[PDB]
Amino acid sequence: GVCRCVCRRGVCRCVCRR
Amino acid sequence: GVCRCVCRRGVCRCVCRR
Amino acid sequence: GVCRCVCRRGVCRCVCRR
Repeated sequence: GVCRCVCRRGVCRCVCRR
Repeated sequence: GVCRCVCRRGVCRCVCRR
Repeated sequence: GVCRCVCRRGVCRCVCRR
């Protein structure tokens, strides 16, 4: 349920666990 | 138990395993 | 926030539009 997200320039990449 | 997501334009595509 | 997920044993792939 917690995500680590890195965003820039119209894109977000997220890794989510619990 | 992990979902990896990429979001653009409000559209997110996620792959979840383990 | 409208999502679909398609799963096989061991993997789910989701697409969320909002």
